[PDB]
Amino acid sequence: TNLVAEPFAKLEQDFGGSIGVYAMDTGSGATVSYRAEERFPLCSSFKGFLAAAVLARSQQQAGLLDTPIRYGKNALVPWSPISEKYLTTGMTVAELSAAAVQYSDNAAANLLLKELGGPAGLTAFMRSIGDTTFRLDRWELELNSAIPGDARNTSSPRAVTESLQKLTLGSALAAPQRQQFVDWLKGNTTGNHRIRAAVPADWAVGDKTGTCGVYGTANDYAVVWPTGRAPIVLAVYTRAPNKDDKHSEAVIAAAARLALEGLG
Repeated sequence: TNLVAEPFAKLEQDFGGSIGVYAMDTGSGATVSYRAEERFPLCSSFKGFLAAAVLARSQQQAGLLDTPIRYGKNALVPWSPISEKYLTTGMTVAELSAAAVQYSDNAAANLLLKELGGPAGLTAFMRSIGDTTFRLDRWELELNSAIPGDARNTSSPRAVTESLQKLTLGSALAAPQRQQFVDWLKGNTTGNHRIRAAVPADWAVGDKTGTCGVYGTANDYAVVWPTGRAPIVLAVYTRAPNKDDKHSEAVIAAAARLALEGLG
């Protein structure tokens, strides 16, 4: 039996569902993998990749990130705490991106999707960096049904981690864009009980969360800079078979701890 995997299996069994984990130590190449290639709903975790795709576009569209977007109430949707405040002043593309990443702002995410040509445009960006797994085909708040066996609006922990590495540490973005993406992730406000809860306080973390809620479905992915080490990239996703099964932040943190423990 896979002895590395046993504690993850116990964790998911106690949770009442399935947990998917992939973690990469970018310094040694070591990995920890559990259900790493299975699909899980993205939920709001797509918004990190959204911001990266906008940054990529901004490399060749001069002043895109600086452009004020003047939107009206028709653009607002539930859980848009940043964009509700700028109906008469607008937000720049950079500000919308920070709101989508750091507050999971739904209206901001939809405005940014428009800049890419919709969910298909984000999916095409992901294909362009070599991610064949990511799929997104709805706008907020229509991508979160998380129905078991529906591959729409899903990715895998492994593909999420691989793409996150390319974008935050590798060469998929030009350096000033890579750096902005990292700084947005580091300022996330919604992840304090997930991967951030699994690391020492002195280790820097950038992350993006998602919580479909139904079907026990929630997630987090992160880049972690342990003191004195190369960074770790990891993703933790959950789901469960019944619509009213509850997600758990504690399970996500616990899986992240096991991942860090299993790395060399």
